[PDB]
Parts: sequence; structure tokens; C-alpha cells
Amino acid sequence: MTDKIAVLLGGTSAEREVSLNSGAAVLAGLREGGIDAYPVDPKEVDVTQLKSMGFQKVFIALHGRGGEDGTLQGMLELMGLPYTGSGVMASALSMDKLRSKLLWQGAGLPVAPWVALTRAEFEKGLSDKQLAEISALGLPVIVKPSREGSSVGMSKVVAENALQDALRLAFQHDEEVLIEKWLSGPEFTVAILGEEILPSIRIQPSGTFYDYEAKYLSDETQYFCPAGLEASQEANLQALVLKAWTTLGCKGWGRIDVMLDSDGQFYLLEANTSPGMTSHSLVPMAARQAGMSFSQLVVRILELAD
Ligand SMILES: Nc1ncnc2c1ncn2[C@@H]1O[C@H](COP(=O)(O)OP(=O)(O)O)[C@@H](O)[C@H]1O
Ligand SMILES: C[C@@H](C[P@@](=O)(OP(=O)(O)O)[C@@H](C)N)C(=O)O
Ligand SMILES: [Mg+2]
Ligand SMILES: [Mg+2]
Repeated sequence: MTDKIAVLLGGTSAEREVSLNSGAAVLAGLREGGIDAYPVDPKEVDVTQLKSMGFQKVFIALHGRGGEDGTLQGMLELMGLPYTGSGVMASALSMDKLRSKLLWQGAGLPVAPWVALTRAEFEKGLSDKQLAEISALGLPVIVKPSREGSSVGMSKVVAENALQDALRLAFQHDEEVLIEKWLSGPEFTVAILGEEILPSIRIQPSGTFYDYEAKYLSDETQYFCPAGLEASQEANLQALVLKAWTTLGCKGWGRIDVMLDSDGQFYLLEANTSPGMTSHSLVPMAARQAGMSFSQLVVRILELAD
């Protein structure tokens, strides 16, 4: 009461249905922890009248462009309403897998060899002396849109012969594209809550990459918590994820994706400042393992709102 909280779910991104799913969970979780939370889909109500509706705080359960970029966060800062995750800048920074990679590399963090392409570069026919670039990377490479989540628009390409199509796809999602080198090793994610970092997770998709379907609609993908890593490695991770996190300037809560490569090093893929919270999500998995309940987690996240 007074402390009527708003749970921003839905929205209009490509990740809209996961959001609705993440949002449904945070709702019950919060209400279970005794909070007066309400579902607010920006694809209906105008978020601008948020203040005019008496919400004292906001829990962002939106994913992608519109909710995980600096926009929403910018407005709220001006409305003077506390909200759950990272600030304007770090939400802007994280969404952009391209500027993320440059900043992380600027700070000496291990980021995978890549090539960036804009759509106009693509519409004109890319320089034969540009596949010189993509080729100096390896076979295979992965194509990903710059500002997406949930493995949307991504595609793996073996041989330069399938790239034109990979790129067609990725471009339907963003005008800026990264073409990066295939990491050949196990995959990992690390959740952060306040200044604590949750037991690590190792994912084992039952396919080629951790794809939208592996992520949410497949009961074959496998999860290990913690990671099953020697205590040497399990320390290189945390320290890396933490260096990574502060470099972005992120706060409150979020989750970082990483992978091993053949040379035995950890490579940073991207950071997510508003992680999913569905029955398949990773943040909730890492938290349980750390003895919290779905409501404690979410409640703790709200406690962190600024
Ligand atoms: N360099 C890479 N090599 C191999 N697979 C990768 C690479 N980068 C990402 N992937 C796979 O693609 C999935 C999407 O990765 P990620 O970059 O975090 O994007 P998104 O925001 O869509 O989740 C990852 O979880 C991983 O399974
Ligand atoms: C699987 C993962 C998804 P997500 O948080 O992260 P990715 O960007 O890698 O899909 C996503 C909502 N953007 C989760 O719900 O735990
Ligand atoms: Mg992501
Ligand atoms: Mg990911």
C-alpha cells in the first residue's frame, strides 16, 4: 500500500512472450513475499502515467529494446521512481553487444574475435576484401544481431558459403551485426544480486547452440549447478564476471554469459541487465542453489531498487 509496486511485463520486443512469463513469476513471487504488485504491460497502459498511478517503486520484468535499454530507465529517473536494475548507461551499454565488446576489450577483458557489419554495408554488397576479414576468423562463425536476446536472429555458419543467408536473417532484427568466431567449449552463466555472485551454471543444450527453443521449449537442455569446475577455474570466472560487471557500470542485479574456448580461456559473450524469470530461467536456478526461494530472490531484487 502506497508502496504499490509496478511489475513491467510484456512490452513489444521480440522477447515479449518470455517477458509476460518472467512477469507472471515475479508477480506471484512478490505477492508471496507480501508486496502489493501489479502487472503493467507497456503495450496497453502508457508508462508515462506511472507516477500518476501511485506506484512508489518499479520492478522491470521486460526484456530487450524498450525495457532493457536506457529508455525506460531514463524516464523513471526523471519521474523520480525507484526501479530494479542497472542505470541509464549500463542498460544502454549491455543491450549493445557491439559497444559492449569494444568497451570490455578496451579494458583488456577476454572477448571473442569478431567483425562488425552495418546493414548499408550489406545492401551495397560487402567487399570481397571484407570476407578476408570474416575468413581470418575461422569456420565456423556465429552471426548475431547486435541488440537482441533469447538467441533471436542468430545463426551458425560453417564455410563462407552460408553467410549471406545468416546475415539476411540477423539484419531483419538489427542494422548492426557482429560476426564472431565459434567458441568450442562449454557454456556458462553467472548471476549477480547486489554485490553477491551466485553459484555458477553450466548449460548443455541438446543441439547446436543454446537457441530460443533450447532456452524455453525443450526439456533436454541440461543444467549443472554449480558448474562442476575445479576451484581454480571457478575463481577465474567470478573475478572475470565481476570485472566485466563493474566495467559496464551495472548494478542491482543481472546475469553474464561466458564460454570456454579451445585455448582453455573464458570468453565473455554478453551481459543481461534484466534476466528472465520463467520456469526455465537461470537466475532462479542459481538462486535456489544458494538457498533462496523464488520470492526471497525477487524481494531482494526489489530491496535493491534505486
Ligand atoms: N562465440 C560463440 N560461439 C558459439 N556459440 C556462441 C557464441 N556466442 C554465443 N553463442 C551461443 O549463442 C547463444 C546466444 O548467445 P548470446 O551472445 O548471449 O546472445 P543472446 O542475447 O541472444 O542470448 C549463447 O547462449 C550461446 O549458446
Ligand atoms: C535463458 C535466459 C534468457 P535471457 O535472460 O538471456 P539471453 O539474453 O541469453 O537469452 C533472456 C530473457 N534475454 C533466462 O531466462 O535465464
Ligand atoms: Mg543477452
Ligand atoms: Mg545469452
